[PDB]
Amino acid sequence: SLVIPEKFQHILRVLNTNIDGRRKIAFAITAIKGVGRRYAHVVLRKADIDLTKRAGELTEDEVERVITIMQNPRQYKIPDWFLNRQKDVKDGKYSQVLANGLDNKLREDLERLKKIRAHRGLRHFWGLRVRGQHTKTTGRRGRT
Amino acid sequence: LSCRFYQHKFPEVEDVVMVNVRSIAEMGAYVSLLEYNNIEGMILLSELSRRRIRSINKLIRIGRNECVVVIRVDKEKGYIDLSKRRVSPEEAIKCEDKFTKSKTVYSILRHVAEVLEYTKDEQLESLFQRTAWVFDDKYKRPGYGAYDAFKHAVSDPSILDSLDLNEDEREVLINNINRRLT
Amino acid sequence: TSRVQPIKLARVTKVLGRTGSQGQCTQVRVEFMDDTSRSIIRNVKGPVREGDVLTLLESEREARRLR
Amino acid sequence: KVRDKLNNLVLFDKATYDKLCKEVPNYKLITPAVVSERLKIRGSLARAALQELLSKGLIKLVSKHRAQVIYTRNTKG
RNA sequence: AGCAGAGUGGCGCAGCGGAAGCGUGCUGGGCCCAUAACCCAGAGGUCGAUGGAUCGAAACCAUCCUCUGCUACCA
RNA sequence: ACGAGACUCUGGCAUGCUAACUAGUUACGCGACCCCGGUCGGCGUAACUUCUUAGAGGGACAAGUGGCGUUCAGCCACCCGAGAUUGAGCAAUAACAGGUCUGUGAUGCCCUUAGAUGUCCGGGGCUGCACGCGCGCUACACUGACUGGCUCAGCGUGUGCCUACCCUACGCCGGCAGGCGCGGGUAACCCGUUGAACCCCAUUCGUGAUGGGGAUCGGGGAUUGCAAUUAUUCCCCAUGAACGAGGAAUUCCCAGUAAGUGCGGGUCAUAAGCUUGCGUUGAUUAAGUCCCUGCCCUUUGUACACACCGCCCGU
Repeated sequence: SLVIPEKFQHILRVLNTNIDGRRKIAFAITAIKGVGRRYAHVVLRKADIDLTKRAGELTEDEVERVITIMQNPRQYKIPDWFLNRQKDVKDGKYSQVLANGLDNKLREDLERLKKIRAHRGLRHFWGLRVRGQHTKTTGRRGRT
Repeated sequence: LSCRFYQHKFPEVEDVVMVNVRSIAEMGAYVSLLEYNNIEGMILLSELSRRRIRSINKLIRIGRNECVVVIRVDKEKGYIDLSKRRVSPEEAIKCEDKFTKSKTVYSILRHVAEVLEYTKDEQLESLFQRTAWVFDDKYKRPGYGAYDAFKHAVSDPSILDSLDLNEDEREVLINNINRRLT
Repeated sequence: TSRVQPIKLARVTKVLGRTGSQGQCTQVRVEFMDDTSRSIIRNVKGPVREGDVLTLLESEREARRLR
Repeated sequence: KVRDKLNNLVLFDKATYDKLCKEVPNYKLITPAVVSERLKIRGSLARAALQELLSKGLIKLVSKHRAQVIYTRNTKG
């Protein structure tokens, strides 16, 4: 119960990143890049794990259950508007992407914008503010 | 872990001491005595200089060591008063010489205790009492009873073996003293 | 010092003008209860009136002016 | 000027549990903050342990609030 | 041919186990109606280089390089 | 004679006066529920102005008392009393090379006037970025963040002239931003008893640049509009930077005041980090001084008078 159980794992290696077991399970997997605070609640709600438990004392069955839920969102009654990548420009399907995939997709998106030589790609290549805000006063630490 | 330098828990009046300034205040300031286990003292705005001042940060310089003389010590409530205005340059040389030799002795004995792996304030107090405070009280010299002790015991093992502290820890401390003070 | 001065409790009798550079303090004519003959003038800081008792740590000082 | 970086444990081990069971009911003032400061434990663990001893009947409740709870020991006689 | 001094911020210099600073140069701000005085903050360092013991050297050790204080060209 | 004062608006009260189905109160009847009474912003009609609304009047004048003062102008404190200094509006002579020719079919002079400095359309710029400064918004957390429940306002505005563009209850669809049929209000009638926020209660969090903070950046979906790329605005999911109470210096204020907190109006097809008002919670300090920065009166000195930001001597 309140006494620490046997083989309480201190760290986790979910998707090749260190995840501590001291944080809450609704918030320890937030440190996985691509999954935030709101996305972590739905994954742990479709799967039958209570959110009052800690991260390092859950077992491998429910760990791999929520891991396959995170790599396969849509086949577990998760709606299509809950996804960080909807209607992708290459394959055209709704797919939630994770950390290294997120960096790869952002890198190839910026490469595509620079290749097509749009204004957004040119501003991203120059390293300035691209969303269209005033740069006369704010943004002083860009260079020395 | 840190331990105090001398057996006196608070310094006597009219005693020189090397002081690091911690923070400036309105009526005075907050400082820390290095050789008395980092207790909070006070320096006054009127105790800075006899002449007029045009910059308070020109001579205080929080983050820098300063030599001050003790003025009023209250052991009942832990109140320490310091004075930089009465500090003469004649005793200043002896002041950082005593401070450097005391801090090198403290560093050597703290390294020996860290090798011995004892993490307790009472344990450091007991081992440092067995090492330095006993011969300091024997020779009757505050600060001067340690550097000359290690200088005379680097080449003489019989002088260092007079203290009945331990055997293995005593040999480790003797080797650490002979390795540094050569 | 080597002198543990006993504290004196004294009662004001009248309020004089307000001295000081910015008028922060005022002068009072104050008298003691242990000897209700001795009356001294003191510079007191803060909101005072006629009837409040002041705790004097020493009783042998006479009130200086603003400078 | 010592830092002494804090590491407050989340789950009770063998020794902290029975030192709590021998020291916390012998405290005049019992608060989750002060028992977390004394035993170097996390705040939620302190609240859970004091709720457990409240259910066990060794802790007398005084006042209950959303900001803090105040607990006291029982009489020896 | 050789012995010692010195190698630190643009310049001058202090520092020897618990550890990159001072004077001054530059830039910016404040004070004033404005300028000069005055005050504050920041940037700028393989501590000449290499290797080693040391828990850990700008420092302890050995070598090399540079400019002076000196014996001097010595077959 | 002007200025001040006097005057005007508003706030603070009168169980007395005048009247309220576009504002209510109290009795009575009907109706619903609970265990003989209680609740109902459910329904309706016998008095009334206690709430609300707004008109005439009243009330405060240093009036009474005790001290200080030529016992004059006045000051201090106290009793009865809703108040014994509510807040604003208006505001004299003399001038400033103060700002406005970009408010004007107010205007002198000068320039241009058909390849126009008039006018109109299309595109762009007014946002552009090694840097400096000013007014501001959000934070640096546990007097706190998140998640539910409970509960309380006042100023306003609202279908427009050539002028097209209003505020919205109710029902359905969708997580949300939103979309479609139906009705009301030219307004104490409808939105609306304006179920506002801050607060209060109860979980989760536990001193960790952390569930603080939300900058930067990617994808998708709606609305306005002829047109949004240099992202109009909004919504959803990711990304999670600096920031640990701020150096020299400097601004504003003393009573329902500062501060915290939200709501209206102005711009508005789309629209508040700005301004102007409104209400809620609600303090610490002080009844003084001329020290700093300045102001009013008098005396004194002056080689200054576009008036000390003056004048003026020498190498």
